[PDB]
Amino acid sequence: GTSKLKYVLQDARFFLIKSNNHENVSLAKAKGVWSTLPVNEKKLNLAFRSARSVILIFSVRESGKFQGFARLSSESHHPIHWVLPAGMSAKMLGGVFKIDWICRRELPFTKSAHLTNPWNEHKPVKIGRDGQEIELECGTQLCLLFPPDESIDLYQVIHKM
Ligand SMILES: CN(CC1=NC(=O)NC(=O)C1)Cc1ccco1
Repeated sequence: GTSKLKYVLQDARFFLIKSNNHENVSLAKAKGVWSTLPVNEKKLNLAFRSARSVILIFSVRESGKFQGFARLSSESHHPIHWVLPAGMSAKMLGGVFKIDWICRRELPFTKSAHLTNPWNEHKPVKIGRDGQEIELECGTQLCLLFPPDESIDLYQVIHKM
């Protein structure tokens, strides 16, 4: 069903999070961690303190899809063997966020064409810079479009709220 998912998403905040490659999403799915540049680290830390749930909705650049979504379980803290873009040192990253995956299934952008994000000029929700916040209603509807991930039990996530 969808009821525990809706409970986790109640009054949540949502952020569009890009990845440079599939490898880092794979690492994040296996290890329950994410790292960003300092600009988005600051935004996510502020949001983590502000809301019952902060949801990261992941999209590998140029893939045409979202690869799933996860809930922050921590603020950032300061080695994960990320596959970084050429010329980027691990020292340019902010800290590491712990995350609990809510859905590891993908959703193609074609399926979210009817959703617009008020915080990005009501452009289709797939459109946004890395770190773009997605307004509550749009973010909730987007998350509900993903195929159910029956491998995940949200019982333990609810207890972290
Ligand atoms: C794991 N992490 C991958 C990404 N995390 C993000 O938050 N945005 C991205 O584009 C890619 C490291 C990183 C931060 C910036 C570039 O590589």
